Amino acid sequence: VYPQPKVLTPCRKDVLVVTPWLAPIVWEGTFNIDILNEQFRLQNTTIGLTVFAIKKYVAFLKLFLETAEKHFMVGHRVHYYVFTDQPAAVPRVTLGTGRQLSVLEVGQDVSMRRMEMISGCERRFLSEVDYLVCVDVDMEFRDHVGVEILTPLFGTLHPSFYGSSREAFTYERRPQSQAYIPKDEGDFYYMGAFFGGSVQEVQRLTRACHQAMMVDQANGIEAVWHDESHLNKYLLRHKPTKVLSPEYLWDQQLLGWPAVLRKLRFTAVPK
Amino acid sequence: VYPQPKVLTPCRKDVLVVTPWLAPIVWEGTFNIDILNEQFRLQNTTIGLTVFAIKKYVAFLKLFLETAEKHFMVGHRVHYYVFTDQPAAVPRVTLGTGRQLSVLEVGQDVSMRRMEMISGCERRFLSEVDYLVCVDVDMEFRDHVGVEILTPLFGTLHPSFYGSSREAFTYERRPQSQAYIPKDEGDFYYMGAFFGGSVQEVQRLTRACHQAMMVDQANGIEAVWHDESHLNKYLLRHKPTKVLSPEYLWDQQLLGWPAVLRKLRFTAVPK
Ligand SMILES: O=c1ccn([C@@H]2O[C@H](COP(=O)(O)OP(=O)(O)O)[C@@H](O)[C@H]2O)c(=O)[nH]1
Ligand SMILES: O=c1ccn([C@@H]2O[C@H](COP(=O)(O)OP(=O)(O)O)[C@@H](O)[C@H]2O)c(=O)[nH]1
Ligand SMILES: OC[C@H]1O[C@@H](O)[C@H](O)[C@@H](O)[C@H]1O
Ligand SMILES: OC[C@H]1O[C@@H](O)[C@H](O)[C@@H](O)[C@H]1O
Ligand SMILES: [Mn+2]
Ligand SMILES: [Mn+2]
Repeated sequence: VYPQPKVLTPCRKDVLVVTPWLAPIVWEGTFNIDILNEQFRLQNTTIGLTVFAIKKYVAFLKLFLETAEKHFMVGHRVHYYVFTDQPAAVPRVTLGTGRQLSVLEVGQDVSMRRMEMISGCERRFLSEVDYLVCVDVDMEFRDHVGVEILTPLFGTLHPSFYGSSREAFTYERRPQSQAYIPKDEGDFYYMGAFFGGSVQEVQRLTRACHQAMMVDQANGIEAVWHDESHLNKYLLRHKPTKVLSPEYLWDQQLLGWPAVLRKLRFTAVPK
Repeated sequence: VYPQPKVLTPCRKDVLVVTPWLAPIVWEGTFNIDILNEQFRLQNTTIGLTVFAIKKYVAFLKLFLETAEKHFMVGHRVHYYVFTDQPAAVPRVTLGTGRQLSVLEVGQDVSMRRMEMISGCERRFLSEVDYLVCVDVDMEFRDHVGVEILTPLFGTLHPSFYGSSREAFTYERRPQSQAYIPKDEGDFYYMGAFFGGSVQEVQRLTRACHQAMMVDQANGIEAVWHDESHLNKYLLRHKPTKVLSPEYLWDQQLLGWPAVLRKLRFTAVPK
């Protein structure tokens, strides 16, 4: 038994909860997590979480993993993939049942080469997980981040730009660049710090983005916000099937806690 | 170029536009059809439309097909499947390009055996269409019914019950019946006159419903609203990925034209 949804009473009247191509925009009050959890557990869903911790960024892993254990996909199977140049620096964090961590040793370019890196690993991710979630490491989970986000392809609204008009969006504006988006085009401005989807869709996106960055390199141009520019051009042409609200990528220090955010789920750590 | 969606201005504030399991509820103002049409045309989508016209109900086919040609999936590939006991009575209606009609000659039970009938035809539908849409024939299209409805599995809100509480829903209430739903369970009350989805999901539903009706027959009980009872129990246990609003199944004679319905798309013909 759960509350009956009533078609003439919306739960959120303050925010857009569906995109114009009928992809849910994920806000607190839009979902009944008990239903979603059942649906995903019936498929024995496994969620992969990829995070890069190169050089000094290994310092962010303890809090990132500790808070993931508290809030990320709790109850579901989780496989953390930690890409690092320092395998011995990965903290040994105690994990809940059904949860595992692998350390993958790896060699503008650090942020940029993630797309490349997410796409060798190609067959390993396909056999091991159902979905892949790709996040920044300099973050902490503060509240529930669960199977509501899962879908073939998702992006996340950039917290600086969700109330803005498209002309303000910092898309790549040089036609020279594979990331180019004209001033009168564009749905949203997505942040590169949180995207994902099915393994197939994430491999497609990361391959596409990597292919497009190489083309730009071979043309002597670097998109303005780098991987995030290409991510935005990809998601314009291949629209995500869910969009996460800024509950899922916030910075309380810079932006506070507005009323429209009922929960602050995944937030920046000061650096 | 199209209007930018703005996350802090919802287009519909009056109605629920997403279910609690994050399936869009399809209302005018929720979708940009230009985006959707492009997405579906890139896949060369073919939509099958099944309709039964047995005995006197052949009289409803001319208006049904004529108005489908005006409003149903215009621009997309369409294959009408007309199940009838009178093949010579099917009117010869002129069709738009990319649209074809097949006549399938067939033998409470007429409405009920549709599930059976939709599921022989099994391999024929799989090769011929991407989606199947299953409707009543005693209807007319009055406005756009297009690719916004398409998804793996959909049902449609019954126009008598979209403002009601679940205790009022005329679900099967006898535990004896495969269609049984307890008084404190249930999301919506779906009408049997308009459902569909991918061919795989529709074959699964129709097979399930047929299997459940047989079990009831072998137990001496007939669910209260017959196929619609079983459809409602199926959709409770296997939640649809889109829900159509009552714009998609209405009766102006009985129910008028309320403000909450911006368009009346598919309506009952007086009989
Ligand atoms: O020296 C570095 C710089 C970046 N990163 C990774 O690349 C991500 C994006 O960079 P950063 O968080 O610095 O970008 P910002 O959020 O400030 O724009 C980081 O979270 C890390 O996962 C890293 O591991 N080592
Ligand atoms: O003699 C009949 C009775 C029913 N039907 C089909 O079964 C559907 C459902 O029946 P009906 O429309 O009578 O049900 P209602 O909408 O009144 O409940 C009809 O649209 C027809 O497609 C038919 O073809 N011949
Ligand atoms: O491109 C706009 C920029 O927004 C900043 O607020 C953010 O720190 C950058 O990483 C980039 O996303
Ligand atoms: O079960 C409730 C009933 O609602 C009636 O209004 C409709 O005519 C019936 O076909 C059935 O759907
Ligand atoms: Mn960061
Ligand atoms: Mn009817």
